[PDB]
Amino acid sequence: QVQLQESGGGLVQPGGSLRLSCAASSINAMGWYRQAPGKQREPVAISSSGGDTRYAEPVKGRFTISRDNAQNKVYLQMNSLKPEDTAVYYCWLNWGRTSVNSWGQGTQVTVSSA
Amino acid sequence: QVQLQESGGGLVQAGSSLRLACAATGSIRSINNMGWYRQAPGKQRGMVAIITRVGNTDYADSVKGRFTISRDNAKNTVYLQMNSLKPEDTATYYCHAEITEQSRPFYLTDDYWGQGTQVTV
Amino acid sequence: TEVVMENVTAFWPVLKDINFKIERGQLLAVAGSTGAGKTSLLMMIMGELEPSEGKIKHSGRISFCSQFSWIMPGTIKENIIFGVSYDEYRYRSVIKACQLEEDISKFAEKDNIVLGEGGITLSGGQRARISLARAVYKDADLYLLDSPFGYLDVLTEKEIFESCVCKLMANKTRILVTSKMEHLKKADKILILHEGSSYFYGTFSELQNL
Ligand SMILES: Nc1ncnc2c1ncn2[C@@H]1O[C@H](COP(=O)(O)OP(=O)(O)OP(=O)(O)O)[C@@H](O)[C@H]1O
Repeated sequence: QVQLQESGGGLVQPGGSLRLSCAASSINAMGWYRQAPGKQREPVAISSSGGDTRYAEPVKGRFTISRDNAQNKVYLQMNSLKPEDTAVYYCWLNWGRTSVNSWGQGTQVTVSSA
Repeated sequence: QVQLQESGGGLVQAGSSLRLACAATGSIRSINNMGWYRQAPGKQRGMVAIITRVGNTDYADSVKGRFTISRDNAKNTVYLQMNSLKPEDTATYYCHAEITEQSRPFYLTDDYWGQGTQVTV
Repeated sequence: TEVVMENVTAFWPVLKDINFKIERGQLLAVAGSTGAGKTSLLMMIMGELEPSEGKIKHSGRISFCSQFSWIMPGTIKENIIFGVSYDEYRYRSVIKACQLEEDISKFAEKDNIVLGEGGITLSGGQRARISLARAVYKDADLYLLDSPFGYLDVLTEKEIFESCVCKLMANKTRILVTSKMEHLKKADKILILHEGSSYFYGTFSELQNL
């Protein structure tokens, strides 16, 4: 029974920012995935057991992931947004001894000049 | 005065089942992990299945779905229910247990092997 | 010294009066029973759990290997190198050492096989090798391994421990959670706990003298 709640979705101008929020016993890892139209799910950022923050090559030096173990919350600071980042963002959580994969519904983020 | 003892091995035809057993006798404070291994004639030793103290069961791909494992924490005996035997299953089956002697004062285990019971299919 | 601990007591008592001084590249063997405090001692070093009494002073970055193997939705290569720079030779060295070559080769897509939902689920022992691979890859100053061989066969771990903890990471500082006498026989320092309290601390010579 994961129950993942995503927030902070939107439409932004290229060079803009959005913050993403996700809210969820013993958690293995908690991060974000993205699925562009036509493409398959690709990992964006992940936070591990000791706070080891791992990022995607195209997103490195642009986004930040900050977790809250005290509230089971996770935050994606999407800065310097390019239109390539236009996809639906899925919050993920790995939990239990048996490594269960729980996925959020997904928040749409669109980077456009419009 | 710590021995691992095999049972159940021998000669069977293809498509039939077998039940192996392995008991640890002696001064045993606690045993952690137990496992069943096989060494084919000429091949290197390989695991078949392993059982933790709690009873988590990892198996080799070559046996999944057919062979089942079990352990009794009161008798210190690990079993290998070898159903639907293949001629390719023919090897010398050995037994392993991480054993803390009562003699030992710290709760730290030691690797123990069995005699190795021949299984021919 | 890369990691230190003096007069440490923890509450989530879970750890009572912890004392150790590990030098650079030394292997420390944290032993104990189920519930001794080993999985929580590493949380103290990682900063996940803050102490009540005492101080913890460590230098460099930390690489953790969870007791409970966890697979990240993606490829085998992605499970090992995500977020870290792909060094062709650092990668190959970890595969051979963590005994994943055969396991990888037996696949149609090899290290590119997808492990998510609607893909290939890996065994309890393949998950354990991919997780330890993920750890030994990540260039860190301190390596924290929490019962990495818990779901692995004794022949395989023999091959991992000696070619990974004792060869690949031989100049890196390590902390191994293990009961195995065969492993404590190799450590530079040994720490043993029971309900928090450090029942033992020192060389293997001091232990083998009991
Ligand atoms: N995530 C957690 N939150 C709160 N308390 C915890 C947590 N994990 C462990 N504990 C507490 O710590 C105690 C166990 O200590 P710990 O898990 O450090 O032992 P361990 O040495 O890792 O044992 P094992 O061999 O089972 O891994 C438990 O009784 C539990 O109350």
